[PDB]
Amino acid sequence: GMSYVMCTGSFKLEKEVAETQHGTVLVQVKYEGTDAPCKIPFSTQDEKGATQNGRLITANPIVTDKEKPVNIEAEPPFGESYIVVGAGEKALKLSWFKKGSSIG
Repeated sequence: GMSYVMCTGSFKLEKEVAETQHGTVLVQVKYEGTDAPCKIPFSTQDEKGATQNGRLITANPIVTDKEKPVNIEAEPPFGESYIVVGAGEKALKLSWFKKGSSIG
């Protein structure tokens, strides 16, 4: 076990966001900062911004080597959201829309 900072640099989207069979998205990011190894900040934010719910499925997303892209799986909220990877301005913000509602 070890003690890491939250990544402070920029993330780029490495390829198109993919959508799984079960209401989640697969996002592959490339880190451009200089503090690896580091923990990837992750939040979901509002169609106007705000602190909207949602779920990070990936256990503990980490940049181990900045040259290696990282896969992250997330469950966005229903309706319009941003899936945000990184901290601050220059956070990677991914627009998303999820139709419907929970079943059952």
